[PDB]
Amino acid sequence: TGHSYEKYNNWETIEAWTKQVTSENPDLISRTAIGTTFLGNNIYLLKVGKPGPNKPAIFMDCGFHAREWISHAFCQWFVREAVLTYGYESHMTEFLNKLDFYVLPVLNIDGYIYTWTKNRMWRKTRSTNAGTTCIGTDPNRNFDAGWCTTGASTDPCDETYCGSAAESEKETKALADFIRNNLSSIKAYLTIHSYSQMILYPYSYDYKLPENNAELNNLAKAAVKELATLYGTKYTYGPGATTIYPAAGGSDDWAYDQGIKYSFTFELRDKGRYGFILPESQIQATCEETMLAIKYVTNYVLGHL
Ligand SMILES: N=C(N)NCCC[C@@H](CS)C(=O)O
Ligand SMILES: [Zn+2]
Repeated sequence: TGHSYEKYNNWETIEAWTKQVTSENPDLISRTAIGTTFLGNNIYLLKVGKPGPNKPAIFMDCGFHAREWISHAFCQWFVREAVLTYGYESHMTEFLNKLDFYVLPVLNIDGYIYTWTKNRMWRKTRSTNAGTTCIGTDPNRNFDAGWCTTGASTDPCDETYCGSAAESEKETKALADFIRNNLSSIKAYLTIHSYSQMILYPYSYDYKLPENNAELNNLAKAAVKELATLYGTKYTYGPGATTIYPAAGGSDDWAYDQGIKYSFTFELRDKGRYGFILPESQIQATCEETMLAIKYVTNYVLGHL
């Protein structure tokens, strides 16, 4: 149960960490719970930044999908960076002074626990479905964004089950509720996944392009260029539908249609050699190169308020 930033931490460890990282950095981090999972675990959200009046924000979550462990790991890496370098690195000091970073460590907690206890390749939530023994809904097929129209299944037994309705899951409802209650401050939405090495932007539920697809393409292009500067990691980018595959009900598409103009989905390492079982030995390298990308986007948004 001892936390490590170069190891994958189980939920009890991550929860302890949310509490300890908050208590040690009261001037930079505040922790709240935005809801509970189907199984009663607390959905924590850390608010990172120097508190001030009416601050704009960037919202980032990890752990939508249970088996994408490098995702969870990144949210934690991000937080330590914020606090070790505030006051020393000009950009991060500038980011933290100017905006508030909403970091949601793990969205799908019940599923994360399941990958640690029974099935390592579990992806969905762990809720029950009526009329079947099959368990779970794909949280990224559960948002109101052309809900269940494409790239989603209506069968609970499938890995891409879209749910009984949009926001049927307490976790997606909770996340959606928080974003809706904070539209005014939230300027960018970032949702961390794995794997494939890509940076996607709207839309995935459709082949139609967002109004600012030109900017998002340039932004994404610059961010991947940035990421590649550390270890040469090659990422592709573009609108989801055409870049990865069409898939309805994703949070990135939903957030974008809420008014949040900078909405990106990051698909971290690797390209399929280890897939979801990305070794711990790649945690720092992955997190380090990903920081550059997130920071690039952060500077851009700040400079485009
Ligand atoms: N498809 C959307 N809406 N956004 C990009 C996410 C693709 C993928 C992540 S594991 C998935 O959720 O299947
Ligand atoms: Zn995913």
